[PDB]
Amino acid sequence: SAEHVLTMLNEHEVKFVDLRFTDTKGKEQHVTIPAHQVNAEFFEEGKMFDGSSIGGWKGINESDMVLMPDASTAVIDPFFADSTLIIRCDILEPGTLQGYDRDPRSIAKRAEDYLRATGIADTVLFGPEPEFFLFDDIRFGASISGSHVAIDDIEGAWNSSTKYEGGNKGHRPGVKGGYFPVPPVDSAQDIRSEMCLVMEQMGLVVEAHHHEVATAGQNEVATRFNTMTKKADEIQIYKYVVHNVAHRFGKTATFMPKPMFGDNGSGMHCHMSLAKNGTNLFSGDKYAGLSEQALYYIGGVIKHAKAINALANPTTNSYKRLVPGYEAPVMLAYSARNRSASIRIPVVASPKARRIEVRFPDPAANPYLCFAALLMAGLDGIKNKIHPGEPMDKNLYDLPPEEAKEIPQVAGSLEEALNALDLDREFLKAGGVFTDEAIDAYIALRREEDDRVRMTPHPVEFELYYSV
Amino acid sequence: SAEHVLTMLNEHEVKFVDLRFTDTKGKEQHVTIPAHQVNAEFFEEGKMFDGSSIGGWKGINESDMVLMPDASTAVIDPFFADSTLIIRCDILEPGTLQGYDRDPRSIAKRAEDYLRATGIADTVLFGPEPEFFLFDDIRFGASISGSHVAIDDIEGAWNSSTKYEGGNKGHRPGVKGGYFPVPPVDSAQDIRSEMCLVMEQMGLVVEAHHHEVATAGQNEVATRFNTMTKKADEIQIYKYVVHNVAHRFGKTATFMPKPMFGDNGSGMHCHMSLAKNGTNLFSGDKYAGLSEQALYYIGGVIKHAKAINALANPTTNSYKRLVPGYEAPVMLAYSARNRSASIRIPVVASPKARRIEVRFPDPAANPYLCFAALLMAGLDGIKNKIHPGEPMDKNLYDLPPEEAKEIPQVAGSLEEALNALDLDREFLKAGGVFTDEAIDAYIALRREEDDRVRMTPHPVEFELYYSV
Amino acid sequence: SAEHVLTMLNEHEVKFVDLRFTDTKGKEQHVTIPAHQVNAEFFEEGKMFDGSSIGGWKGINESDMVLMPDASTAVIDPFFADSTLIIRCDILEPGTLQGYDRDPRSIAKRAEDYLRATGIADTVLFGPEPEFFLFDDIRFGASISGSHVAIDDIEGAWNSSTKYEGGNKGHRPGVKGGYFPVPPVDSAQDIRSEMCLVMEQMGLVVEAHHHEVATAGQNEVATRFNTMTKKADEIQIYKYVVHNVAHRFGKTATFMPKPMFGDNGSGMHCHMSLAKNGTNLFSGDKYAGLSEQALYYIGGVIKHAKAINALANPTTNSYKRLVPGYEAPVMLAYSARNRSASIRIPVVASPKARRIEVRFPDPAANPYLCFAALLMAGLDGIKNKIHPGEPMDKNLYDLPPEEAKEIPQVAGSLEEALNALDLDREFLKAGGVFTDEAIDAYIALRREEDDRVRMTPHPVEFELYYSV
Ligand SMILES: [Mn+2]
Ligand SMILES: [Mn+2]
Ligand SMILES: [Mn+2]
Ligand SMILES: [Mn+2]
Ligand SMILES: [Mn+2]
Ligand SMILES: [Mn+2]
Repeated sequence: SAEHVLTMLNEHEVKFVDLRFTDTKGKEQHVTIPAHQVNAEFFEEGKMFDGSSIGGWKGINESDMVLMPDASTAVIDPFFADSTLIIRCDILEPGTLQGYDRDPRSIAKRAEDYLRATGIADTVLFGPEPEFFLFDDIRFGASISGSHVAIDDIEGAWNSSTKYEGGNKGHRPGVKGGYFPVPPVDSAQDIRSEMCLVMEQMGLVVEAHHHEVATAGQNEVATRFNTMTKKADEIQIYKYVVHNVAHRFGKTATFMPKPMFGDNGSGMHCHMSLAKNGTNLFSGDKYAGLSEQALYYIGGVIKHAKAINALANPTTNSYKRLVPGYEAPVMLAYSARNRSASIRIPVVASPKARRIEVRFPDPAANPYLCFAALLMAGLDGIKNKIHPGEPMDKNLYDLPPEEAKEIPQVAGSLEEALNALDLDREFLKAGGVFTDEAIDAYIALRREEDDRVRMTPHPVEFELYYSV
Repeated sequence: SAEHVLTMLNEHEVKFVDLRFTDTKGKEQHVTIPAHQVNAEFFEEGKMFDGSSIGGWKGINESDMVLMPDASTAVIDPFFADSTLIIRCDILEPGTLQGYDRDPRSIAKRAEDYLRATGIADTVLFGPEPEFFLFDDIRFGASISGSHVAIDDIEGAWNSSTKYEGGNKGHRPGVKGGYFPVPPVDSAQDIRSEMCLVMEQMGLVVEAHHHEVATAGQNEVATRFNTMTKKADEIQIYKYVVHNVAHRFGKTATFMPKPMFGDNGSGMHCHMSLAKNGTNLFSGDKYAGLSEQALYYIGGVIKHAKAINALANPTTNSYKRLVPGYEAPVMLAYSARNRSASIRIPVVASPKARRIEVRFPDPAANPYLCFAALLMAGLDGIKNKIHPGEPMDKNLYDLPPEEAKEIPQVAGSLEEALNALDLDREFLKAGGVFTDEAIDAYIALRREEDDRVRMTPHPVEFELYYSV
Repeated sequence: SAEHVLTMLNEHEVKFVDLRFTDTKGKEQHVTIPAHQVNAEFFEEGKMFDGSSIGGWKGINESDMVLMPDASTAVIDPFFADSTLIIRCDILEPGTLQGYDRDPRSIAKRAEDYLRATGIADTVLFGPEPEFFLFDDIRFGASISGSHVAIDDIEGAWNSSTKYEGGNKGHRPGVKGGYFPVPPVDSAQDIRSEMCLVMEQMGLVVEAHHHEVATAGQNEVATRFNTMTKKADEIQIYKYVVHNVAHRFGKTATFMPKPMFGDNGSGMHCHMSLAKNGTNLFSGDKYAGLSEQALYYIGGVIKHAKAINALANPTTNSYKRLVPGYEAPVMLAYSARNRSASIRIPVVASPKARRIEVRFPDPAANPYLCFAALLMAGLDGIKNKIHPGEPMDKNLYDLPPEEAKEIPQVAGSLEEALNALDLDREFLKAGGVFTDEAIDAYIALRREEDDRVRMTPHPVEFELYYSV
């Protein structure tokens, strides 16, 4: 409670309260309040600001539900003490609820709590596995006359030839080969190790950290599962902390899905399962443990896969990863292997923890929308029948056409994905977790970027198309 | 009191007494006195210097009413201790009052206290919201042969492509998109956070701080309302502190209204309302809460809007912001939304705090003249009837002409504004708060600049006009 | 004739036909035709292209009246022979006349020939005196982050200190002091001398050339008077030739009115008078020779001075010259001296050549519109009475106000000028020489620039307004 927060305020001295607070149709935002100003009223009626990022015609002020005054903590990082204390959207206003043209954290719950009003179960766990890139210099720009971008970080093969002064020292990981190889070679740990400490400090639980697979600083930190609304918001920290230590160390950290080509572009796998009492109705018999229930879920996703990836796969870049691999998970099936397969029902053991890993989502989504939409579907499957059918176990590769061609795809390609969502509306819209707007506005946004991207001619195009 | 100041002097040791003291037809000034020299006499008869900035023919020495020996405090910043202790203009001389060709702080009060002698009420509150820019390097010059200016600060999009050495690190806010996004991206807080601490240290009350919306370091710090004379003079500190920490941090801070084009040029919104006993006669029923009274005010402004913006909208730059937007508040109406609308009657709640936000004024005015003139009018409306009519609620945009054309404008453009004031004299002149001179001198000044500006040919003109 | 042109074609071999042809609401344009393609049909039905520069909604092709197939000549400059052969606008189309949203050369004549249908006289002579600047390097640009421009040319004082290698050699003209001083000091002649040769080669008649008064390459070449339509179009060459030799020599030539500040920005004085048979009804008795007739003219201008300078004084820069001088001709009176006075009735001798010099117009106008509008007015004065009153002979300077203040001004300042024209319509509109459109479109254009100019903040503004 506040009574509490209240102490904490003195527990630590603190002044100011901020970093991470609102968070856009896109991601993260803050405002800073002098230490005083906090006080119940504050806790009970909020504070309010207005529009900007989704909003039309004048003055729609929005209450800032100083909230989840639980989701409150001392941010390491800022200078002088201060309780980073999220806010539950802007609630609305006098009605007091869905922030204008969103309230991502809201939608979260509508979803969440809505779930609860079905009975399909009682609690939904989400355990996302977001990877990120840690490089040294990131320069880029674009303009009438040209366009470009360059990435560098001691590591990333490329750099060997590179001259230094303390000079080369040459231990580094070559293209898809950043594979937990011990140090000299490992840009470093201390950055990860460190990120954990703070991650936990901030309040998440770390499960292991390590180097992913990419020539130039692909790093992954894992974090114990939660409840959509919580976990989603944990991603929000998970991120803030990375960005920051990373930067505090000397690097830039980036959750882009495909910074470079011919390497590995981080992706956010999401593991999930709902439970009733202390029973995860995702379990049972029938295929890899699991159960009827689950299957409708496996159903749900697969059904609106496209609309979802419009939600959990934005900015164009998203899809430069979601390029047909074999490695790359673009198939809409489930397996326990035979990847390529976008739904993995990991082995299990204790039914106690039987789940679903839908990997395709990329570190770029508001865990809020994404999770929501994941769930939202999952259960409309769980809901009206809907049935997986069989798992893959027969990797992609089949007389390419040979209906392997026929085979359902992960909606590779924004515009496309954007579309789906325009049509799928429904299963989202259901419960209230998702207004037409919300949906609209959302689309409407991603739309612009999609444009800026295609109107701007690409370096490669010259490569191939120039001298014609 | 002095008796007091007197202690404080020993309370702290201190030597010297200065920083911020007089303040021009334009803004801020000081002189330093060895610690001794202070002593009653001093408190009672002042100290005096002379002319320079407004003054004609020899020797008009002016008493320096060592005053508001309340408005006294230890300046952090200067080296060795010293009580920055304003001065109430130069009083005059033997008459002892309106400093030659001004006494901005005086005018303030004439106004203020004059207000009091009407009965329209007892106390006028002003709560300005001044925004400012925080950049790294500011180079410019002009001369027969050429002219120019360049601005830079890690942030401001432009800089991505830019090479560094610790190198890029690329998190920064792109054009109208400095929107409280959390750190990596936020040049930084510590500068704001910090500014608050000192702001309060200096004696103001902070209400929240944050990043405004502009590619390259638009920062805003908010401060609790006051009494014209006090608040006005608080702006005087609000400024000194910004300028200084900002500089002490490594940046230049600038209250110019439109440093760059296609971004956001800070503006000083001013919220106001007068009260009688502990009753703000600005309240009631009839439109958005409010009351008859208020309306005449809404009247007053609107009436002499032009003359006012001549006062609260100088240096040419002022108007490069006051360019017809839709966003930009150049309409002379009131709304509670439908911005574009230069008078916003914010929602309210407790009639306890019902007000008027007239946004158009820019961080560039002597809060003194500005506030004064704001008020001065406000009540001549409040005074002889004068009536708003209806609010907007129908944003600008109407068959441009379609009398939307007809519609009253915020006097966009200095010369113009200058003019108004030449004619409006009156409502200012009334009470004594404003001599012909004052007015004259004032005009007369802004005049020159306006000239230097138009005689000097502009980079763009070459753009477009050169090859003809 | 064509029959002719026809020879000329063989007289010289030539292939191609082009340089200078159409010419915008602004100034000059061409298209190149293979030598063949010319042939009567061509001469009789033209060639046609379409829109771009003034044009709305699709496809309005415009005939190109291969015309004034008189106004035809071998362009020195282009590579391979070619008959630069103007075109009489695009005529229209099937109607065949006023080019879409103009036909500047057309308007010219409507005017001209319209004149003829009044009887006020038979022929109007125009003898403009356009000055231009000849510099070495011209760099400038503007953009979110900054703006600027730099000018240089051995000459322009500034350069003395400048180091060279063949090194300094120091003879050059210091600020308002480029005054026919003999060579070492005179950037050079050969550029002028040369320009003459070609000017005549192109077909104009040179009367004398020399250095005007400005530190850095102000050059003037004079050319014998003509008929609006002819002379106007002569300016069109006068220009092309300058631009070109100038460039061919090693310099950039610029007809901007005020490239630099505190120097002299070229201006196009225009001398005029109409005649009946071989009698210039501008003569007589009554003031400085002259005659009733003239006076109504002197009237006409003075009457719509503002609207005219909107026509013969564009791009903003225009007015940085038309800044109140005493030297500077912004007064609306006539004198034979007492300059400051925008209308000079030069001494005379032979009534044979008695005229009117209205100096204010600047090298920047389509001689077409300008001349037209000059005339167009001139005679609406000549027309319905309208009367000068007395000449100045009492330079500006009179208790500034002392109604010297009262005194009619040269409409200094675009927006303003723009306006006038919006209202003055009439006297233009009269005859058909000027459609509402034409007028509209015109305005509408200058409008944009005027904007780009004021929205973009100015180097100086930082000078003065920054540290506030
Ligand atoms: Mn991984
Ligand atoms: Mn995984
Ligand atoms: Mn603001
Ligand atoms: Mn405001
Ligand atoms: Mn001359
Ligand atoms: Mn002349």
